[PDB]
Amino acid sequence: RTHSLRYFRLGVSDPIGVPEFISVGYVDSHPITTYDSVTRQKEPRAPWMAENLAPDHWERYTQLLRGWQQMFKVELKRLQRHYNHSGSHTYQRMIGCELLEDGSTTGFLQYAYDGQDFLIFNKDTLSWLAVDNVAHTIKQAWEANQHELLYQKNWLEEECIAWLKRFLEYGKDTLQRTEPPLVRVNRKETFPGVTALFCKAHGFYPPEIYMTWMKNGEEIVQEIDYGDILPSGDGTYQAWASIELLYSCHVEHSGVHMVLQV
Amino acid sequence: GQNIDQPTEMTATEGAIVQINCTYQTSGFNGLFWYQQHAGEAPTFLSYNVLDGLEEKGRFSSFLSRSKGYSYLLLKELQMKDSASYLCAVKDSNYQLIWGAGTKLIIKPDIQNPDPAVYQLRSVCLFTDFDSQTNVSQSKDSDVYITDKCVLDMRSMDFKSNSAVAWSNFACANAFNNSIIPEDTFFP
Amino acid sequence: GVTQTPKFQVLKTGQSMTLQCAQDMNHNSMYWYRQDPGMGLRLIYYSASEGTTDKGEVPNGYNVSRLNKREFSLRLESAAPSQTSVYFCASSVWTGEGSGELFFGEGSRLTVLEDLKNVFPPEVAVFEPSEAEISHTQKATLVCLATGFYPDHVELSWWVNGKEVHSGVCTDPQPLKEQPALNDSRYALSSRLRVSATFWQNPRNHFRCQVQFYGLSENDEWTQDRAKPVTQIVSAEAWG
Amino acid sequence: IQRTPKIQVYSRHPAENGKSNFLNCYVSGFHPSDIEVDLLKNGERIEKVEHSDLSFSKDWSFYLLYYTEFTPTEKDEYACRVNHVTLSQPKIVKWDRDM
Ligand SMILES: Cc1nc2c(=O)[nH]c(=O)nc-2n(C[C@H](O)[C@H](O)[C@H](O)CO)c1O
Repeated sequence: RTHSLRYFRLGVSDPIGVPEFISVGYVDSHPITTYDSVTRQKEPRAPWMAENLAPDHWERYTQLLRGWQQMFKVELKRLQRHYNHSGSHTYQRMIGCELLEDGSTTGFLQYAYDGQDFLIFNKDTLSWLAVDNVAHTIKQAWEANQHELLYQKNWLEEECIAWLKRFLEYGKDTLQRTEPPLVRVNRKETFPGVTALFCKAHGFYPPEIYMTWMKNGEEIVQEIDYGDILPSGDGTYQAWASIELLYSCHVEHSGVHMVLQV
Repeated sequence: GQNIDQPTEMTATEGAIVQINCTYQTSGFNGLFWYQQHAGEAPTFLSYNVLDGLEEKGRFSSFLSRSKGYSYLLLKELQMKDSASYLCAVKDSNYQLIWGAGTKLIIKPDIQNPDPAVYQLRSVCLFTDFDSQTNVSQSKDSDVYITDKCVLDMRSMDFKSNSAVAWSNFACANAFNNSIIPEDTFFP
Repeated sequence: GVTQTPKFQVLKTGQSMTLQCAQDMNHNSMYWYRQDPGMGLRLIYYSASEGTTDKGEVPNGYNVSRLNKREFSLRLESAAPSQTSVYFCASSVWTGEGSGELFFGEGSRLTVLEDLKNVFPPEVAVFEPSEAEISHTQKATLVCLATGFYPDHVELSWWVNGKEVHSGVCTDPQPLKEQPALNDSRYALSSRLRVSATFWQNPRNHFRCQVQFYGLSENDEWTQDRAKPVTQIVSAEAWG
Repeated sequence: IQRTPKIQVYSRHPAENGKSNFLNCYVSGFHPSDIEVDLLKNGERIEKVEHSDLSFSKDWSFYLLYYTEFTPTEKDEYACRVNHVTLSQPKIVKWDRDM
């Protein structure tokens, strides 16, 4: 199925307890690595990362992260100067890639300032999309170094995917498993003359699930309320969908379709 | 991170073209660099490739094939100042540079009017003005010393010539006896 | 760009030494490499940013200090003969970036010896153009010979009427071993200066071969009877 | 721009009075990152509470999961108490008892 690898960076100027810099990695919804300006160490966040990557890996990336921390500190100072901003502001980065079930791939690299899009890299055109004049100033400086754009295209298309395939093998017993959902339909008259139908699912992995309500075997036109896909705390997830009023709930998960006729 | 291979040495003629190959076997790839290092000097950046293709910078071009794990440095219209060592370096998955042992490039001058001769300076024996094909050999005795072949360039007169020196604490007639010198070598 | 010191140094086994390196390019990453014949550059230590350092491939016998953003010193705790090498400092804008190149310092040649008793400056001699060369080719070749020096720490240059010439000059890239069977063989180096036969025939033209030898410092101890083989210039002159 | 947290309180398994379970409080979609989360039993802070590290979303907001082992009863009222810069006072969100 579809899998992804992502790395985030968070920089905070003048932090109140809160680290000045944090960086976390993820494979799908699972945290794999962490670093912050307090520990100043890159550490695993999944036992399958810890057991398959030698101490030299964590040692080398600890040094790189100490450098990337200093880079974030200085870029955020320059951004605050450009905007004429004082006090506490945030700077964020997200880099990563996706390996789609059809073998095709995606790659992304983006920055945010104070939690809003700032610069979005387009690896297919080798350009940065800027949201305002300050972002345009930065885009011009970054686009002036042709080699760094080519390096970034290669990292997103080749290195990121190779790292993702490596980690999928290390964590295959967690990441490639399937735990089917337990699904039920609850019926209840709520406000006089208003019957609510809930289709509730839990105990499933991966978190991706499709739930819908059908009427006489065809697509609905009335309002469907959707519950978020939430972690249950044991590595599995839960979700629900509801309607008010022949109804049937349809659930699709990991290549298995299920129908619950009311 | 594992292995980089480039030839130890290459020889080509002034005015011609030379291609320096570099093959790599690494754990990940984040780019390939070429550096130039003149004798007794520091290496200096020449080029960087990370995607497939050929990038030209004047007389120098650098090629990369990611699928073959192969790069070359192409030098055109060869000049005497191109004599140097050329280093190939690859950045692996953890951004560490894996360095090749370097390629020593030797440029043979094109000698227009060869005039091979062995002269005596006041003692020192100088073998000069021979064609770039001729090779000088090391001395048999430890009391006699022979230098290797050297190229000097008289810029203002647009003239280049080869030479070797020989001395001892011995005569110029049998000074370069261990080397295969041309038939018509002038022995005054 | 990158300023590295000293250019040359002779050390006795067990002596301590510090190599200095400074860059004013506002770079964050600094590196110390050693270069030895027949192999690729080997990283000793590096500093990805101010306030952090880590071992390279060959850290044993060395230590470093990232003193500030600009400076990265390399220390040799107890000099050993295996540390005889050419050391290069380098810097890059950052690390964990793909395209950023290195900027290298000029290099530091270190020679580590059991004792300093075989250290000698060169004898320098200039050899006058042949008569048979002047008439046969209409050009005059001068030869300079630096002999009997140890270690191989020399810089030869030609000076014509007080000015450093490069045109018409060829210096041996490597010195030859005067006693090839001896582990501590002394060295010889030759250079040629070729000029037009007229330029040499002019009695007003002055030719000078200069050899800068890098030897012992005033601070080094010397108990031997012969004169102390200090860092010095040795030269020979020729009149046209 | 600041974003106030979404707070969802729910049990690990469908809840039944007298049957051992876990109470979750998922706090998400907030910005900036400083936040305080407590799980409460009849208005009193529960001491044995586990939590995930601060997590990162693609939309630049953050999320966390707080949880505790518990046995639901008719008398016991459980809530999630959250404080963030967007809030004038701590917000106490009551568990809907798996309604
Ligand atoms: C291994 C690894 N770790 C991190 C990390 O902990 N934090 C992070 O932001 N990025 C990591 N990367 C991705 C990549 O090497 C890095 O983000 C480059 O700067 C992007 O080209 C990584 O490859």
